[PDB]
Amino acid sequence: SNAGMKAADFTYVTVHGDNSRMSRLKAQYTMLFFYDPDCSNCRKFEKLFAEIPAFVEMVENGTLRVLAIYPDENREEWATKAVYMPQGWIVGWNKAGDIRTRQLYDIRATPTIYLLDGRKRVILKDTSMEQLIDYLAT
Repeated sequence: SNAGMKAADFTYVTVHGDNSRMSRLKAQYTMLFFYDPDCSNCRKFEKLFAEIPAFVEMVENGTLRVLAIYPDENREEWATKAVYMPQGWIVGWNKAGDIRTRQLYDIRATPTIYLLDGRKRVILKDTSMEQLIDYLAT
């Protein structure tokens, strides 16, 4: 979805078998993290994120929810690796497949990151680490 818009809603499953809708995840901020289980760029972002203490603290307290979502079809590889994803992140697979089939987000590459606010409005679209830090630390 475009900046300024209500982020498109979708369902997902986690490895612990909970199915939910994104919109049902309450938090002051939601970061969506579109990733692939085989993606060195995803790993590096994941690694850097954990060494920004403000980010780790907002994650711990629940101020910033990370919803890491795999949108493609390799469910086996996804599951194997989900267990290594950053502690505290919700890690989900769009089992319904509608993110791709309806093109709900323009996932140009992995990772693609969106920041959503309290109403699930898109406040940063397809953004970067620099822009996040700057926005969430000012």
